[PDB]
Amino acid sequence: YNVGKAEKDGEIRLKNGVAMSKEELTREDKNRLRRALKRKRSKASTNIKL
Amino acid sequence: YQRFEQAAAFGVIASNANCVWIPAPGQLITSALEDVNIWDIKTGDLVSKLSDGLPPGASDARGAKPAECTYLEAHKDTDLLAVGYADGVIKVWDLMSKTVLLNFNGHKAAITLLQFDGTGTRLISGSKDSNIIVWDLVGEVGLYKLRSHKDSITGFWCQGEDWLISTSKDGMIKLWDLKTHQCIETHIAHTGECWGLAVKDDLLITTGTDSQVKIWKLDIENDKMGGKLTEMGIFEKQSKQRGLKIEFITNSSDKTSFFYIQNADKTIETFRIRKEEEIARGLKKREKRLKEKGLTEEEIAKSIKESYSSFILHPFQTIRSLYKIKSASWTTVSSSKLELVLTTSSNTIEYYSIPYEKRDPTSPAPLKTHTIELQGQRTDVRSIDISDDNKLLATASNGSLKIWNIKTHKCIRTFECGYALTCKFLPGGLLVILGTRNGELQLFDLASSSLLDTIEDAHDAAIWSLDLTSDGKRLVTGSADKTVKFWDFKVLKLHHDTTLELTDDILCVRVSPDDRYLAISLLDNTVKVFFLDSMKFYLSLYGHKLPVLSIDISFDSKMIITSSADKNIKIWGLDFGDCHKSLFAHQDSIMNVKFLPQSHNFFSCSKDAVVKYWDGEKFECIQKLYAHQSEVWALAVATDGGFVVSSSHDHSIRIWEETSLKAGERLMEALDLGIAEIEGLEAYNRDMKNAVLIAVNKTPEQYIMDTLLRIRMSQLEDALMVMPFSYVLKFLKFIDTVMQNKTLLHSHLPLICKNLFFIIKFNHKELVSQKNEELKLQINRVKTELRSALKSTEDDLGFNVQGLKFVKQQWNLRHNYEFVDEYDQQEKESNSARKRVFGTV
Amino acid sequence: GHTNAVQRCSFINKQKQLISCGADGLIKIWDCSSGECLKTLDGHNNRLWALSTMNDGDMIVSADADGVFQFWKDCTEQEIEEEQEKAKLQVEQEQSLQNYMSKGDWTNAFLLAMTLDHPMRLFNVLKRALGESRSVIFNEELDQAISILNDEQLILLMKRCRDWNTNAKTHTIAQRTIRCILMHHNIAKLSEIPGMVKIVDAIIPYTQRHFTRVDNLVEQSYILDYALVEMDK
Repeated sequence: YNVGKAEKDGEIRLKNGVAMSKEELTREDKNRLRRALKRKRSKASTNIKL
Repeated sequence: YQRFEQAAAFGVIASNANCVWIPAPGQLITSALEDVNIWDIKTGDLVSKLSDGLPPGASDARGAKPAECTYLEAHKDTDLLAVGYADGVIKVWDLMSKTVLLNFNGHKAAITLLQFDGTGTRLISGSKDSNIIVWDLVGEVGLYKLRSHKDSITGFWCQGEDWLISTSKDGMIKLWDLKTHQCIETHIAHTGECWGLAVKDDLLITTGTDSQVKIWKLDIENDKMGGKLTEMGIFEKQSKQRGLKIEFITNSSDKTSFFYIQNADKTIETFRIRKEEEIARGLKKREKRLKEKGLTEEEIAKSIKESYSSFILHPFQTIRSLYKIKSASWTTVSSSKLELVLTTSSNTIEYYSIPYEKRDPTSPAPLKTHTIELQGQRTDVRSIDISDDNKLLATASNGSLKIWNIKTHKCIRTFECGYALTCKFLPGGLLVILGTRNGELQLFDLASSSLLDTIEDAHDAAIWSLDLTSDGKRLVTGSADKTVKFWDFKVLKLHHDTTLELTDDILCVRVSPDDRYLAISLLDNTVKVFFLDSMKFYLSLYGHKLPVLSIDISFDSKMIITSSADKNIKIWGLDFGDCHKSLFAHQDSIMNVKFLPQSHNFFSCSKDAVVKYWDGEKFECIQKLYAHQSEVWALAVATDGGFVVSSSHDHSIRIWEETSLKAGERLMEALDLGIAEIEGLEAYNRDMKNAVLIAVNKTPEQYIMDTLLRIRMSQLEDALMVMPFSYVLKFLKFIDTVMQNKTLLHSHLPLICKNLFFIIKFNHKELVSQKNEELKLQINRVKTELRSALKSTEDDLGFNVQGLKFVKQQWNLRHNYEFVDEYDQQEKESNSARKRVFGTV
Repeated sequence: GHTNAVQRCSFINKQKQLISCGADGLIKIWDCSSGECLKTLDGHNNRLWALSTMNDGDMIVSADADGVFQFWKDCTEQEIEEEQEKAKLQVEQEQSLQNYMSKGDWTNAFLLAMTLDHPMRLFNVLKRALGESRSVIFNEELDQAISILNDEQLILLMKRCRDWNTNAKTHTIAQRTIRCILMHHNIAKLSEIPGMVKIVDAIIPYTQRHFTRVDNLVEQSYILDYALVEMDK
């Protein structure tokens, strides 16, 4: 068993086993997780005048 | 080159913000883009104008458009005005000194609401960024931030130090505890956005997008985990549009309460709160009526609950205005009459007085007592012109013409006209001529203050452009009817002379200063040049992607500029029609370009709200003028060239005048601080029978433990070796202290084990040599409780693995098929068994 | 957008929308202003020759060539009302959950996190409830709450325990929750819950690793004994 992508769309799950639902996350955390997602992927006549 | 600066700005009465009334009908405070205007309602004249400084166009001036005022709030007792701007800046203004006192910057978006506390020492600010920040005036700092809402704060209510209620555009009503900085309750005010919030005693009213208006009782002290806000009932206002603002005013003599619901349309709806005796009288009466109808008591009770709202509120009167309403505020409350003041979107102030007696008002409609309308134009100015003397400025707008004294900035005369498009002064500065969109030509005399002649059929369509010859005896008018008509001035009336019919719609006509060239723009993206005396075709300038909107010819009739909707300014030589240069000047459509007289330098204005100064010879941008908030529609240059006048969509006429420790080293410091405290408290305890820690708000054991966690594991073993032995005894006292606190011990049990065992192993020889009896007891205590914690974790792991194995085993007996033959069983187990794939070399 | 010929067309919602029936058997609801397919209804398997609407299309009747009627009723406002009520309840649950966490009422906050399915908050409830326990398994009130859990909740909780068990920094919270479940539930019932076994299969290998560790930590702790005996000399 390898902890992988969350089965539920609203849920976010990480390799360390930490799971967060999108509802509970604050906005600053959502942006932080989104940025972390980016880096991981990158490694891998009338009208006119008037 | 010389610098252009904003010499004056006028023509704005009420911009996009709220209105603040101050008693002496009294004066009114209203926003004018970046400045604030104080008006005397009785006289209608501007009492004073608040300008921070830094006039646009100066070298020290910023390179972006000024932030407009969004919300005004004044504390009457202290005579302080708080002004919120679109960029998220709060400035505290001294009314008497007319100067800025404080400057708060804590918001990333426009400020939506400002409210002084009762004592006037703290200011609460809500902004479009969804944050509420409470500021300290005497402290000049932001105390704390409330960050639960997920959209613009539409309104909030805080009359008490202890609680705050806030409303936001996400449709949520939230109760805050100012002493804890947290949200206690959350309810959905409306299905969509929630825009209004007014609270009187327990009564609370909020407005959504639709006509539904909710009533909530505010039981602050309920403290049940809920119910502080509970829904009472719903009443429908007549206006189907959203409700923006709600405000309460109480009559001291009669204790009567009234409130309005400022809609997005031209309607303000006023409501009266029924007294308790009126409610009880009404409740009994309707019970008699409904009982007479034969309904059951349970139905009567439910109907009373359904009709709950009707008992408290009474539709009092509706105020209807000609223009859309922007903001409103109660002015005075009395038994005789009720008065309101409002600001429209069309840049005017209206004062409404309501005489009333008992339940209902005396008159069917409110009495409009005062209006401030002279110093502004309702519609955007489409064209401007300056008299030859450079004293009188004519501004033509849809439905009205107003003329201003450039020195006093005051309107002199106002003329009612059609949808005016173009305006120019005739020679002598005594007459004005207009081309309306209805094809009409209107001529005005300033002395008579009356319209002399109207030519109804001057053109079959809009007269987009109009120009005069230098002699002033001839007029050239271009229209959308695809014709140019020449008119003569004979003693004063206009006689049509000649018609020149073109293939497409006409957008601009310009006559050269020497009257030799007539340049005309067409909707097919071409500019044709003709010879005025003979009307012989000369040139067809080509290369604009979108239709040319303005044309202007140099003073020497040599160079001609064309500005088009494709954001390009193209400069041409009239000798041959060759294009000298095409400038990508503005970010939006360029509406007008004018030459500076006796020079080739020219100005340009566009829809991006920027007026740019160019060099007609070097073809470079000299100066960028950021003062307007929206599209700049018209531009005019003085005959002397001293100043330039620009009018924008913001109803503003602006006159521009020419003027470290490493891992291990940190840990040793942590041990010194923590164990000095532990030793001190112990010694203090024995007898009876610091700044760093208090600042961080942690116990000595926690402080040392946190420092251990920050050390990376790759550095930890090297960090521990660097410590002298004297600190190892200190470390061994720290771990002993941790053992009593069982919560910390199990929280970081593996970490504590790894560090302890490494310390003992590394300097085991010195540790055993020491003959300290106290040390021997510490290790004994550290050992025993360390074992129990480790055994406690181990027993749970052992218990579960045996239990979970049993759970797996029992399911197999019930739901696992069994082959008696071993060979058949082996084939099944291979198939059922999990399989994994690996790369192999 | 129709795969086959369109045989019926009728406006609904006044000017706003248009419904069309095709020989393919699909009913498509379009937007007149934008000319785009908003919704597709598939209740037939043959061509449709009849399409009747009443009350501006609030109820739509279509017949198959085979002889099947599909009586469609508009439910946009009904669905919206359900979502509004669900959102209203969800908001109150979130606020109540936050209040309990601040006050530390873990026995209540545990239930809300299970219903709201907030794994991080659920972990914090159990972690800091366990911390108070250090000072039967968790406490009297919260132990009872775990016992009452139904089959669906047990599967959800055990899934979190499986994930938590993988990490050595968070296995301790997982084992005690598993310990609480085994002592307060009928083990006969736990086996028959569908899918509980595969969750159990993943837990055991990680549990043995954690048991191999910790035991070695116990062995290492006897260096203190060897230290004490040397001192006594």
